[PDB]
Amino acid sequence: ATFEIVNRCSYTVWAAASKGDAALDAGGRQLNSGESWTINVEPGTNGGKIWARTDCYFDDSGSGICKTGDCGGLLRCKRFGRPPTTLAEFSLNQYGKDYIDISNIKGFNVPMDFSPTTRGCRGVRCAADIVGQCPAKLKAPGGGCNDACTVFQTSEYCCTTGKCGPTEYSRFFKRLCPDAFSYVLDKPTTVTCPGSSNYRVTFCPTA
Repeated sequence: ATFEIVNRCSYTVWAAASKGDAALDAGGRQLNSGESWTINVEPGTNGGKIWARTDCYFDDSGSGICKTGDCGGLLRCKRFGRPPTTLAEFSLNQYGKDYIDISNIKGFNVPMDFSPTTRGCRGVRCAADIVGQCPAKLKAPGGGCNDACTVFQTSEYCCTTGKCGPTEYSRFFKRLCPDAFSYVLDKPTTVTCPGSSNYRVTFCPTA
């Protein structure tokens, strides 16, 4: 499957793509404002994620740091990124269908649209100004709006036992972005697409 990753933000981002134990395609790349990078993701990929990283520095070997979304200091991510990270999440070719969502469970750094470029389903978007509106206790000094699990490390926020409810913090993310997951047991906002759809992830889709 192809995923065109487009940076419509006014700032550079370093796109990242991983399934947690491996890179997807090259795993990461710089995208200056306006650039587009198309990756290929193997059919059947389960638990894939794409995200933006901000304010990164890499040396000539691809090693460095980002303030949001760092994946073990690599340009080419093999592993998921450090919160806060708005997440485009997908599982492809799962019993004949693809499944996509956006999640704020690991916080928010950059606004996002995640849409099919092929027939048969709708996109999802979280493009509100969550960083600007972030509750004071969730603001990341490093940049972005942390989720409450990251900040407070409680069973309730992290849904450790599987029985957690919404919270004042999850409700903030849900108010700003109804169409993204705000906590682990949120009412799902997953979209079912035809198996082997192709997609576009756009950072800063609006404004």
